[PDB]
Amino acid sequence: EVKLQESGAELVKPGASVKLSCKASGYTFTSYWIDWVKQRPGQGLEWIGNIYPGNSSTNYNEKFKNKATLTVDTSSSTAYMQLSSLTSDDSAVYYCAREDYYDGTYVYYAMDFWGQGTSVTVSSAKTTAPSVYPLAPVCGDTSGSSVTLGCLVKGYFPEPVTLTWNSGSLSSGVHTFPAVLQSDLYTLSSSVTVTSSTWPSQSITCNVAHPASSTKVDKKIEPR
Amino acid sequence: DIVMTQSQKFMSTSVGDRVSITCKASQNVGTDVSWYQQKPGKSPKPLIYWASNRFTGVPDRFTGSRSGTDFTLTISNVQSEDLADYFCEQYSSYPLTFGAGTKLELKRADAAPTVSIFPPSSEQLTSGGASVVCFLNNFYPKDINVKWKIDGSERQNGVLNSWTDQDSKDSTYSMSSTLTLTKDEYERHNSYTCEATHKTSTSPIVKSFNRNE
Amino acid sequence: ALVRWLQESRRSRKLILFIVFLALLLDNMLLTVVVPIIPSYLLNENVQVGLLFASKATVQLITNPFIGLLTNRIGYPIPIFAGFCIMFVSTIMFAFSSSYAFLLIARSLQGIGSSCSSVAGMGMLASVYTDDEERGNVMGIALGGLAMGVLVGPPFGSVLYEFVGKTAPFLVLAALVLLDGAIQLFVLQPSRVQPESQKGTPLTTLLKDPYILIAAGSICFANMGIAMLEPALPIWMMETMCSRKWQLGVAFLPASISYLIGTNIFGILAHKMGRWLCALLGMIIVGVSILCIPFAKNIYGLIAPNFGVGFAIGMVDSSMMPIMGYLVDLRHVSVYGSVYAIADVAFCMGYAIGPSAGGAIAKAIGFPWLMTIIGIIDILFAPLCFFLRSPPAK
Ligand SMILES: COc1cc2c(cc1OC)[C@H]1CC(=O)[C@@H](CC(C)C)CN1CC2
Repeated sequence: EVKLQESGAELVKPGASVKLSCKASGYTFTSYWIDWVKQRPGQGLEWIGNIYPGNSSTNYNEKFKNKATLTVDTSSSTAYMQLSSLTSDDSAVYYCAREDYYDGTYVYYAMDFWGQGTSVTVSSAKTTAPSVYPLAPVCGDTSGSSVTLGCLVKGYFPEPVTLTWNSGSLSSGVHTFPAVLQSDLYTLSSSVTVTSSTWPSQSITCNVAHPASSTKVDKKIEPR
Repeated sequence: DIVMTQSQKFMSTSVGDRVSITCKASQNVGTDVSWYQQKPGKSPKPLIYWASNRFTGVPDRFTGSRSGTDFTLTISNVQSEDLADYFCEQYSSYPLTFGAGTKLELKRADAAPTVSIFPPSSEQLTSGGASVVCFLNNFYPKDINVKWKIDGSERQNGVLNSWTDQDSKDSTYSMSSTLTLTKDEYERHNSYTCEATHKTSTSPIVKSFNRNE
Repeated sequence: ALVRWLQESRRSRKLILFIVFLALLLDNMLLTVVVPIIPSYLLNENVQVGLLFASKATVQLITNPFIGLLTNRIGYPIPIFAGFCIMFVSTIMFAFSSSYAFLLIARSLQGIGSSCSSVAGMGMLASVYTDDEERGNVMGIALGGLAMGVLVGPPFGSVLYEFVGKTAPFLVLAALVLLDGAIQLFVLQPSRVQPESQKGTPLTTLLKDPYILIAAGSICFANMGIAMLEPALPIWMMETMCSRKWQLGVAFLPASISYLIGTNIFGILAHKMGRWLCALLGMIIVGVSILCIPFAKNIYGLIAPNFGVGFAIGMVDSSMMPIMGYLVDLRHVSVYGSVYAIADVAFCMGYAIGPSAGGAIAKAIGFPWLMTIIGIIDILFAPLCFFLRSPPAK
């Protein structure tokens, strides 16, 4: 079966070059065009270029002539694209796709198989462990039969982080928001809603796990 | 460079309803437009090729049409599986142009945010910074405005906003707004307020707390 | 233009249209290139010439249904390639033929190849162009190739025959066929059998459709007037001397130019106003031109009618080639292999039965009273194209 395997994520410095790869397998590699597309978060897709692996004949978008150079490796059946002088605005998700011919001809009609994206990120911050803070409801102010709690994590640069409540057992009203970026450091927060007779009685702990740095902190929310 | 315009970036339809996504080219592209669909957390898959024809595995609901320079993708029985991003394509000229994208979302009865405000914890104060957090949960219409009042001064800087995608169980939304300050500035003011303006209430929903309460 | 521009580019489905245009152009350039060479080869001198118009058309008409059924189980590229593979052999046979029987054999082989190319090329321009307006435009452009071939054939053949020998008109025509074959190999894949996904309507169900019978009858009758005139012309009966080169070189310029102009204009003008209207007004013009033909004192009197009729014929074709695919889409299963075999049989029936039936009738009553009958038949058939304004659906 056709498959275009791609790297999960790439981290680059504000001055550097990155060589994205898209490994093609499941078909004769040297007979189909491979396209590269770029999708910034929250905007449209932008074509980058084509390469024909058999001839190594390429096409580029005029906007991307000086940035992305596509190349191929027939022996190992891989398609490379090198981005040079990476800065911000160059932190999109890059896709590698395969062009197909209409059955019985060489007329292109669609791009069948797209590889999974490669989330290129540009930032100079080093790896830092997050700081976990137990947000608790305001002192007094006993209103209603429902109480919402939360925990807030600030300062971790490497993107992945896993937040769980009561070691994943409590998922009645959890809400974990997407991590946001500020001053080259990330911030995330999460909240859980419970009954008025649960939190003052049964303890709730926010567990934060960071894969990049070996840190695992459990914070117990307490009344003010 | 032919510009493929997709007017609406967010479309809301209930299950079992007809929907239509429109794309408009600038130059004349003669049935050289393909419609792609990308499901949440997946790579895009082709739906329509040559602006009328349907891919091999696409169901019967999807139909593509052209009316000059205006192209349309129509879904007859919108199902729970047809909640994804849809974009155009063009290859008449060589610089390829894709549509901006249209995302399909479910529709439900309107709700009201459950605004809650959390003052900075002890550990933040010991470290040397203060964060005030405001959670606005369970409101359907995705448009909501949030304002922060530091003793009525309407602070603007240092505000971070995170928006959740539409919930799978409830089809409702959520938002988190964080205001960060130095330790000294937080100890200076007295009262803090997080207020929201939404389609379900003319009067803003306010949650306020006092520093020395 | 640039050799590199083809290498680094998406193939834009206009290469299929280019291939169809080129195949039609070469098939019709080989068809008419023998006109300046027939009088060198000589029953009556207009019966032998009648057997040269009919030998190819009869075999093409017989073969068309088989290709229509075959493209369903094999696909179009293999018959399209077979068209070239038979055209080349026909050209080689023509260049090395030393009698009349060999001329007839080469004509029949060329008819087989032409049927393959035409049925598998018209029916593929419809499978990739499923838009109504685009299909009309591309079929008008493709039918322009027929007129271009008829225009270019006789003069180029006559020039090469008078200047650089008798085998030259075909030894410089095999090279162009070779180039067309190379282009086809570049675009198509004639090495793989690609059966169609769905089985189309039987040939005995399309033929029961009134709206397909009308569209085929328009094309069949539009060509019935010019098919009975060309075999019976004064130019054939005389030798290739006494200023007969000029009459054989420029004989078919007016009809070809008119066909080219009409088809090119109305491929795009057949949708602004209905295709039914183009066919309706394209069948009264044929009637009037055929009626005016037998009032010609000399050969020059056939210059002006042969203009008008040609133009009219173009309109009809350029209006009723897309309508077959449109009707098979609207009322039947979308498989165009066997709905264009009907169109090709209708087109070629006139030339199949012209030089014989028209000759017998003209012997029975006379030529003016044959052209009058053909013209009245066309005018009377014209109103039946009103039934293509809004045909029902499934
Ligand atoms: C020597 O053999 C043939 C020679 C010629 C013809 C047919 C032959 O044999 C079948 C027909 C062919 C057409 O299709 C007509 C097209 C015009 C109306 C544009 C005209 N004419 C050209 C000469």
